[PDB]
Amino acid sequence: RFRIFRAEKTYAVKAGRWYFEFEAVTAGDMRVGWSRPGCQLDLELGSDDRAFAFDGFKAQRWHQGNEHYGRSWQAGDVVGCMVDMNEHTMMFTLNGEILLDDSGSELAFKDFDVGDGFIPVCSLGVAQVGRMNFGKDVSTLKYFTICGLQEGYEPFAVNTNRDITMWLS
Ligand SMILES: [K+]
Repeated sequence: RFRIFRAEKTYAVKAGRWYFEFEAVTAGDMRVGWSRPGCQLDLELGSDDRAFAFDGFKAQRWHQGNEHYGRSWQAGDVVGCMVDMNEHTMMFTLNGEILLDDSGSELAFKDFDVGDGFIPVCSLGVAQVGRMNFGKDVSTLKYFTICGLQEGYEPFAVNTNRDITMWLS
């Protein structure tokens, strides 16, 4: 079966600009993007409203269906995943280069509802190897300084270092 990896749902982002990387170690059937929290992702990623995904196998963008977008990865390529939760846009880079849809737009997805926010997600097909890097050690990100850093995006790990919550009785 397919393996779905997702950030812990308690770390979903509802504002700000966020970045993570996905290394396609193999070059086959994998998808990577942003998932709504607490939803069940038993379907193919982004076939419904539960996620927004880049399919680097077939060069498609997936949200409530598919359209051509970007280009396919080669083994060892790194996808950068960016979400601006205030402008309601998502962008992807492949080895630092911004991917475009057929209209020439860099907005992979736009005008989406914030809802309960988003967490990084990826799906790996049979025998596929793909690694999400949230950048806890920012120096392990490969393309953040090329595209992401100057644009004001924060590594997703910045939102996951806190492990304590507080409330008033
Ligand atoms: K943590």
